[PDB]
Amino acid sequence: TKFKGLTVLPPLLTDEMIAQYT
Amino acid sequence: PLSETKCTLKSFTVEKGIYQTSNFRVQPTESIVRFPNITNLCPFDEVFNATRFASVYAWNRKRISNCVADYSVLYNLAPFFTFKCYGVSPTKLNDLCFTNVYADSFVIRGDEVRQIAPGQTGNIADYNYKLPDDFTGCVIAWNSNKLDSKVSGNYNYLYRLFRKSNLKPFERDISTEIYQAGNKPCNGVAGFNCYFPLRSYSFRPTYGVGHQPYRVVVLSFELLHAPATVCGPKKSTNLVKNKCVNFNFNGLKGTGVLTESNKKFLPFQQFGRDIADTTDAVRDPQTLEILDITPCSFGGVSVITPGTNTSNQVAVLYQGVNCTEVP
Amino acid sequence: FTNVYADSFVIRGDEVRQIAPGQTGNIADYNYKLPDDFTGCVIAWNSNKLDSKVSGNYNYLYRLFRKSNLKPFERDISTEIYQAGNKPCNGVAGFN
Amino acid sequence: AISSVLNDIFSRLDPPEAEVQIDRLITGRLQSLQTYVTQQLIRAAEIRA
Amino acid sequence: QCVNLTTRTQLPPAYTNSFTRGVYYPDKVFRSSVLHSTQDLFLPFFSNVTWFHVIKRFDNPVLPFNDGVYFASIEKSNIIRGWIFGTTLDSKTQSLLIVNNATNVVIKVCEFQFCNDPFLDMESEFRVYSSANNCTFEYVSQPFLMDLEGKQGNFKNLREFVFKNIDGYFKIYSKHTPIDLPQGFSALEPLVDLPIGINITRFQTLLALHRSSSGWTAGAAAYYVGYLQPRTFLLKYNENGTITDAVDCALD
Repeated sequence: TKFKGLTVLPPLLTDEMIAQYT
Repeated sequence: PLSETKCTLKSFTVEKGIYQTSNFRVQPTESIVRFPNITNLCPFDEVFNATRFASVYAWNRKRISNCVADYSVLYNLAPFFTFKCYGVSPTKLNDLCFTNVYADSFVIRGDEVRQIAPGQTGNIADYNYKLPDDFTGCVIAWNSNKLDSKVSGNYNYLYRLFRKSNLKPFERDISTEIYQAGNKPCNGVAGFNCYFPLRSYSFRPTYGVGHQPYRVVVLSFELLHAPATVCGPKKSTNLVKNKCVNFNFNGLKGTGVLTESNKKFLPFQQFGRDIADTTDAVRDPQTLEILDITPCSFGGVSVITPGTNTSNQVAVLYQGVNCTEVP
Repeated sequence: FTNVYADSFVIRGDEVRQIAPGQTGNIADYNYKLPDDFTGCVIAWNSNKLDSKVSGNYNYLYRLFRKSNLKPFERDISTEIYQAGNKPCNGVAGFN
Repeated sequence: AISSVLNDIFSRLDPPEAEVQIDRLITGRLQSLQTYVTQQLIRAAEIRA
Repeated sequence: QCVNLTTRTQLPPAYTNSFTRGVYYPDKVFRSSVLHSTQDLFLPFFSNVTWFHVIKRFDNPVLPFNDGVYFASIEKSNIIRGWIFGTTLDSKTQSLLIVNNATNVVIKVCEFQFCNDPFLDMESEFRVYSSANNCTFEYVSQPFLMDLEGKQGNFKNLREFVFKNIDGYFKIYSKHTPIDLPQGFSALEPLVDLPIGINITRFQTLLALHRSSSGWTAGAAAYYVGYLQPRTFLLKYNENGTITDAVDCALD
């Protein structure tokens, strides 16, 4: 398993591209 | 935005890569000032608008509590003879909430206008009524020549010249007793070493400057640790929805937008907060409505550029903001 | 220091406690103020054996009223009558 | 500080007294920011190994 | 007036236990679906509250105020007409009296002369107070309509009140729900806040009387008086902003 000035950076390598490495 | 990279990194040579510089923020334009209703007015007509009166020792206080008194139409009109007080401006009384308001009505002679002061001594203020040194209010005279006067004099009410001792403020002495200068008892009448303090009013509109009737109302203001039930009116502005504005409320100051809130509320509640103790919902003071407080639209600015020896071409990244929300 | 600006003015002893930065009063709003970054000292002397008078000295003057709060280090030379309402004063006192 | 709201300090207290109470709120939030960056560098070293 | 009846007698202090009840809103702030911790004077969980009864007996001891007042009553015909709030219980100082005639609740702080066992028939003053002078304070409430006649069926009136004085401020926390022990959990709501600013060291109760000295017959009711204590609760908020659960910080 709302924005006070704190942000979440997105990842570069997506989870679909992890499974194509898998 | 290529020069935004040089100011943050403090270098004139920008290496090839992605560099975060600043944050975009939509600036607020207008401002919303809110004040509640002027409903449940207070009876201030028993002093200013009243036909009858009393004498200088006979003065009856008017208890003003748990009501809204309107002084704001009197300061913009002002048919006032002389107002003089110390340290507190009478024009600044309209936006302040005062806990204990007392008001009276008494008519004085035209030579007694200087005898009404904070800290006043003499044969008038010490023997009848004077203002204390801790008094924070202000006094307004009003011309009695068109209403309260009478042809050739006023024989109905009288004033007292003398008293055996000095009288404190917040005192009402209705006693008819004769001042005794010597050791001879007066026995209620004038005589040897006895002066008769009771004198009739000289008040007529056709006489000179030194005696004229003047309606004098002393507004007694007291601020205690209890919250104030009496407030004066204040002019407010309109309500603007879905635009970035500054907030000016009675109990809140902030910056954001106003949207429709579906949350239920308490009838005794003005405002409420979240986890960060920042107010997300507020009640309008005039009418019953709940508005969701949301901050204005912001986002991070990332600058994608090559090196300064290669190209000046600027690619601008807006993180977290969709392309329709960029204007 | 480089230079100094001396401000010579006469204030009575009831109102003499209003000279400090960040006060509120008759002189401290509509007449004379000090900024928060102000650098200097305040020096006074009792003139009551010289400048006083039995009938009172009306030559020295002061101004009570102004439409808004005055900025510090500024002198008010204006002779303009304070107008509360829409009635024109025409140089003299009257209604509003 | 007395109040944690920066708007309540500036609209009530004097501006010589406001610069004490605001700068306690700036310094105490930077100590929570110094705590937050340092604990993420320890977890970056544990996720590196 | 000065003669005690058959219903005034020396009785033992039989006590009951409260578990869920006694939780009010500590502030006016709407909070939805979040956890909140605060410290105020609260009724403690797993405590001893002193149970009273009126049927050949009537219970009005003189109880000290200084631990706080938690009132709860299970009634039909609304027997309790108000309270007496005072200090030295005479005409030397000002005292607070709540008079409910079920039209407009009369709330006055004035100087009254108190007897030992005040009675209310309409209303009767005296035997509540003979004479009154020297007060500037008058207060009225919002008008309503209730029935003082007796009803059948189950117990339809549960009135749970918290009376406290913090720094000279008197607040009334009022909750009414349908229901000799209460069960269930509910959240109280505030009603009347008056900045009176007086010292109240002791308190009494009032009684309604019906008749078809000793000829008046009291009704049938049961209530209890609780005390407060500085403790910390955790409040469970729903999506509508009501308290469905309360967890004490230090009990177990």
